[PDB]
Amino acid sequence: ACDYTCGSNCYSSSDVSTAQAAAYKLHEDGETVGSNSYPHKYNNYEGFDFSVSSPYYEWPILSSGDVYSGGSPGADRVVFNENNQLAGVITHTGASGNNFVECT
Ligand SMILES: Nc1nc2c(ncn2[C@@H]2O[C@H](CO)[C@@H](O)[C@H]2OP(=O)(O)O)c(=O)[nH]1
Ligand SMILES: [Ca+2]
Repeated sequence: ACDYTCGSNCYSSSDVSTAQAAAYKLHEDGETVGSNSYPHKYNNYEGFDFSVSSPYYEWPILSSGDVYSGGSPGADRVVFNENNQLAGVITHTGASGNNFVECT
């Protein structure tokens, strides 16, 4: 079973922790990856009720199992905060335009 299901993509907690760890390191060092400059701030326009406090940052989580290193980010993202706490896992899949819905 999946801990997080984003459309057809299935993720486990370990997939999320690995992705998040790489993103937080880049965040602490002030470095970015890709044309969209990940990780970058997630404004939470959707108004998701996260358990952890703002500010939030987003990083792509890939169905391939590899950690993002540039190129297409896919539709899935891991959202984390300043204290490296997982806020949630979201996706463009099943959401209109460039909006987001939570992964179940
Ligand atoms: N829908 C949405 N997009 C956001 C938010 N914060 C940042 N973005 C980014 O804003 C732009 C327009 O939606 C996109 O670059 C999207 O990023 P990603 O595609 O990199 O996730 C947010 O809270 N909601
Ligand atoms: Ca996996």
